[PDB]
Amino acid sequence: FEIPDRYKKPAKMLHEICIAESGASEEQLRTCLDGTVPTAPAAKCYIHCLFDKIDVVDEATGRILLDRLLYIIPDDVKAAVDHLTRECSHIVTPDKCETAYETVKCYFNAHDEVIKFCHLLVLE
Ligand SMILES: CC(C)c1ccc(/N=N/c2ccc(O)cc2)cc1
Repeated sequence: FEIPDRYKKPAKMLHEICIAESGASEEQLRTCLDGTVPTAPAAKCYIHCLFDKIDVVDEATGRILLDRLLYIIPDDVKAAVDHLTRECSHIVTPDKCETAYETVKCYFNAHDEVIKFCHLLVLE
């Protein structure tokens, strides 16, 4: 329901590093506030960067392994993670930015308590 305030600082840092790396503008990313995953190429590569920085990208295929966080996390995220990994961890495309885009698109439709991450990264 509300992401602990302690995740804000690293997410803001993650957001700034990934904007610089992908070349995505804040204007492009803001579309997630309406519950729609941004479709711009730089915005798709921003999503890939986020997952790459938290080391959840299968370094070889581009596959998102949201299960990996279950080791680096102190709170009740198991049921929320296990559902997203059940519904969305099959997504693989020849483009890492496209795989990251399609996976988040699946996350948003699946168990979207949870555009709250768009709020976490994009505006607070
Ligand atoms: C498109 C951008 C701005 C974006 C939108 C939502 C995001 N959500 N990241 C999550 C990662 C793991 C979870 O269990 C839940 C959410 C990440 C990036």
